[PDB]
Amino acid sequence: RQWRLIETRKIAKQPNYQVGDAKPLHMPKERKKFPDYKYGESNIFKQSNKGLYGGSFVQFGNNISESKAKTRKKWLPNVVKKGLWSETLNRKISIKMTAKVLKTISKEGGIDNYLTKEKSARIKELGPTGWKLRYRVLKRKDEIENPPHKRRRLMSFLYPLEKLEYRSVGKDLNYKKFVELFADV
Amino acid sequence: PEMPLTEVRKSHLAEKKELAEREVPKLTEEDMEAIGARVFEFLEKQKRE
Amino acid sequence: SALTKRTHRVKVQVLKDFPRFQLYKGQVANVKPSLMRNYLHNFNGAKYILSEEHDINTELLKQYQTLEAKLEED
Amino acid sequence: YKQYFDSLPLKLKSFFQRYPPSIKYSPVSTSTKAINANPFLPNKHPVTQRFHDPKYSLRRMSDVYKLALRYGVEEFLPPIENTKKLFFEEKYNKKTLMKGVLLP
RNA sequence: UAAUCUUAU
RNA sequence: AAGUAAUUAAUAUUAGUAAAACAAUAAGUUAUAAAUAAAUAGAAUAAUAUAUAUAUAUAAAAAAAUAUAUAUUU
RNA sequence: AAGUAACUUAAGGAUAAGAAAUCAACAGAGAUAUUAUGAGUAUUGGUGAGAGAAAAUAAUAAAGGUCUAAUAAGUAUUAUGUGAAAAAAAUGUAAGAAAAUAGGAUAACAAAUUCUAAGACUAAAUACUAUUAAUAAGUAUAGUAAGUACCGUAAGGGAA
Repeated sequence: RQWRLIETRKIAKQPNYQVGDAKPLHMPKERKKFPDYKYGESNIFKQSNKGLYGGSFVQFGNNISESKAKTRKKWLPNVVKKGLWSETLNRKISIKMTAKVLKTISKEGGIDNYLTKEKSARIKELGPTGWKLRYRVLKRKDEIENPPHKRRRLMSFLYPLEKLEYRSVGKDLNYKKFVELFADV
Repeated sequence: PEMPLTEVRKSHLAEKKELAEREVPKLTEEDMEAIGARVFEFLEKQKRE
Repeated sequence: SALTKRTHRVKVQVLKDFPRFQLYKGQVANVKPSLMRNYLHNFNGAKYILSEEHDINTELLKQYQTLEAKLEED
Repeated sequence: YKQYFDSLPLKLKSFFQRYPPSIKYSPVSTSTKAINANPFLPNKHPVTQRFHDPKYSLRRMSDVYKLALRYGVEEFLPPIENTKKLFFEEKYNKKTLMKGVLLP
């Protein structure tokens, strides 16, 4: 097979922003939660952006009679709503799937496994939703593997002292501001 | 935020690192000379015939 | 297909009692894929086992075997 | 000699640079991690146990071999025994005629 | 009937 | 304000070239053999069709058609 | 007619293609692209209208090969409904492999041969715009105003 309707897609190349450079005119309010999906978000069978369609877009072709009188028809995939169990998330995740995709999931032995397969083909035939799910699972796995220590209290201890010092000079100091200051330190 | 690397990807990376760590095959001056001499001999033989 | 339905199985390990489906905790069974995805796999109730070495739980399986032996005796 | 070597075609020169003749590369398929792994053969990766495709894909390998033949630098290239390709006079001589040719 | 599945809170 | 342009093919006339031409690195096109659905067949074994060539046919002929031979090749 | 107009979406200075599971044929060649030739030829078609390659040979063209992948399965294939007039690759539904001891390619088969899918990157030759420069058996109705006056509720039209 091929992933033509996926890998044809192109997204505007964001310029790498240096810390000292000037701002863009429209900077967003809330930050980027998820990683950027290489292949954007489908602009044709937008039905499939909400689910795990397995790179199965709608076809259009011809109904043909005994007289060979051609008439345009479309061929939809066998989509199905299906709440499937994630071991990593410890909850079942309900989404639209192609019956094919459900079969693949069953073969691979789980939904998390399906999401996390490292092949490029899989990545292509994950949606934007599928990509987000993958990210959620992978991040959770990483957390499970590696808890922070294998600092917050120190910051909390120092904060009031820092505030007092600021006041003695003359200025007031908030927590949030303190946190912002001492993130990289 | 960058997506984390899955187990297979990590293993591949480790393998690549191990490969890099080994001594790299590089074409020595001596090897080039040996080749060049052989080429010359071949040319001489061609000229003769 | 009907043939497919008959012959398609999925090797799982149950991690929970399942009285309706006749599957006792720790048992390693070749179940129907539909059954696995719908009933067994939910709430960490069972687990898919592709690689028998890495995936499978050993102690649970041993316990199941012991239970089966006890049943046979009785 | 050095000047003559330099005068060799580009692809051949590049090959010699990146797989030099000091290393006696294997005739048979090997581990991908090995130093003597033949770039023309499909070597097996030891962990996954999957045959990697040859480092030089078959066309490129053939071109390299033809270049070597032209300039008489065959034996410095690693062996093409277990790659099924023969070339020119050796191919002509060693081949069996088709069943259709011998037995119509 | 923990297949689907409607509704309500 | 209205038979024109581009890409082809054919015929004429002229000019160059000529059993060659075009183009010139090659490659190709056209003619240099007629044919026959097509195949591996192909034009005087003593000269004008009463010779020979191919197609039907066939032991080879004859018989239709078309084609080919009468110092210098068309 | 024609995947053309039209409508939608998205990306870049270009993009697309690109380093062979390509062709071929017992010889062999070696990414892609554009053009010529092959060739209106093979092929094809209510065997009508009509449509029509490739190999190979040259032009153009750039450093033009090169690791990025722990080597690729719900994929190869298959069945089926579709599917660039030739020439296939794709795609819905569903079945479904194998490890180079392999696999793709040819109704089929037997030989032989070739190549490595289900992972990648890639200048230049190109489209377009704008500019400068040069040439015009082009323009004074293609010579500067004007999208103005004006018509229309509007899109739109459109002078001298």
